[PDB]
Amino acid sequence: DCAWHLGELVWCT
Amino acid sequence: DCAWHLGELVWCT
Amino acid sequence: GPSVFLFPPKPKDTLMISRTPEVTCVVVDVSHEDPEVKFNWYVDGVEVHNAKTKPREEQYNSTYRVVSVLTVLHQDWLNGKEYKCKVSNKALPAPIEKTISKAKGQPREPQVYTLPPSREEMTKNQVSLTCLVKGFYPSDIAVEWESNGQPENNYDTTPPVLDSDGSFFLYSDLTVDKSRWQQGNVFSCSVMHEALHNHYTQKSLSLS
Amino acid sequence: GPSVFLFPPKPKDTLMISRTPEVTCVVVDVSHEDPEVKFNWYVDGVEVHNAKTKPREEQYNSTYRVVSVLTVLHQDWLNGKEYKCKVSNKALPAPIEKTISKAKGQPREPQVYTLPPSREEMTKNQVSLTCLVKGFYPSDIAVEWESNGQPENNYDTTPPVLDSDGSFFLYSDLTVDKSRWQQGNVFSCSVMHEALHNHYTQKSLSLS
Repeated sequence: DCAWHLGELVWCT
Repeated sequence: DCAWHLGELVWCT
Repeated sequence: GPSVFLFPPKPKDTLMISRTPEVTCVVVDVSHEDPEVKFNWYVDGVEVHNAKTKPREEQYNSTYRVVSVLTVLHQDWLNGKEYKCKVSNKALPAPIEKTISKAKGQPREPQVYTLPPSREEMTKNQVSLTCLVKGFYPSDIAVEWESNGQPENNYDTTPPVLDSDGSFFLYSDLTVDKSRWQQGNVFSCSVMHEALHNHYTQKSLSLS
Repeated sequence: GPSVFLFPPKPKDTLMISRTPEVTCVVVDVSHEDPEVKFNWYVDGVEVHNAKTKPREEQYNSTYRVVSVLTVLHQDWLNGKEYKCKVSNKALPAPIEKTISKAKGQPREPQVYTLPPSREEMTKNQVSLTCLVKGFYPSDIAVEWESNGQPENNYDTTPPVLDSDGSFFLYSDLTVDKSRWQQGNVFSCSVMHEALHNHYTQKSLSLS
């Protein structure tokens, strides 16, 4: 799963 | 002597 | 359950004798059912009574926020006196105690340097001016910008970064219209730090 | 004489895999007479060669500013690798060495709490929303605000304050028009910290 900030990729696990 | 910041008193010695 | 924050006073407030510094004790997640919060204040273990009690305010989940603000004396804080907020609430196993004071250690004064706009910066409609600060301790500092005795608010300052020798550093960027710079107006970054003579110094820069 | 700053990368840059973090080595007060500056970079004592060399720029007193920027890998920084800039100039007795790396210590995740406008706050044309953050380590953190997948830039965040247990805390205030809050729009403070799952969490608040 991935975190997104304002349509921009933060980080994945 | 005193220091002033934008017409406001900072500190005196 | 109920959660406590104890905030130190703004560095500008403690360094400017005309301002009134204050420590703020914030309690959040106070239940509707057990809403009473009792604050006790202590300056170096000695209880004081002048604290102000703000009225509660609604929060998310049938909770309240409650705040209590205590005025401190400039010299007390600067001398390293310890401030304690004791929070008591019926839903609390024991009372909660938070402790704040100025960092201990030999005060070191900041070294300030200014950076005029680069050649590229000068092609834009808005130029940025930079102020580099290092060597200071403790990390408590205030950086603001002025021109012609008027505040300049279009700036951003980085949090102080710990240096390997124990002191701190940062930078600050002010953005102004190029026309104002072209005109010849002087711009200054004003630095307030405990270890400065009279807590104040200023570097300036203008078009060459 | 010539003075050196080594800045760490923006916390947002190191925590967002789509951004490119960089350490910046700034040399100021480089004389017109001896203007050449030679940069050497080392990652954990091992020299690297990909650093970018910006052209010099005019400064105050017949001086130049010279800058050199090195891209770092997210995981290198996060793993605690030490970055070193070595600055050599003819006017320097010896070369100057600066060392930066992420603080060592057990990462602790931030606890975030939001504060809706007070009763008084609601009488103004502009209301402020607050986001309280505590318990985090190291102090490197990014706090921004959004509504409806769009950035909200009218905010101010305090530098992290050292807590007595070794962790850090801060608060952030966003100011928005009251009409936007009245309308029902959700507002969020987004917190990016190394010790968060996927480096990201978000608290929201809207009119009740």
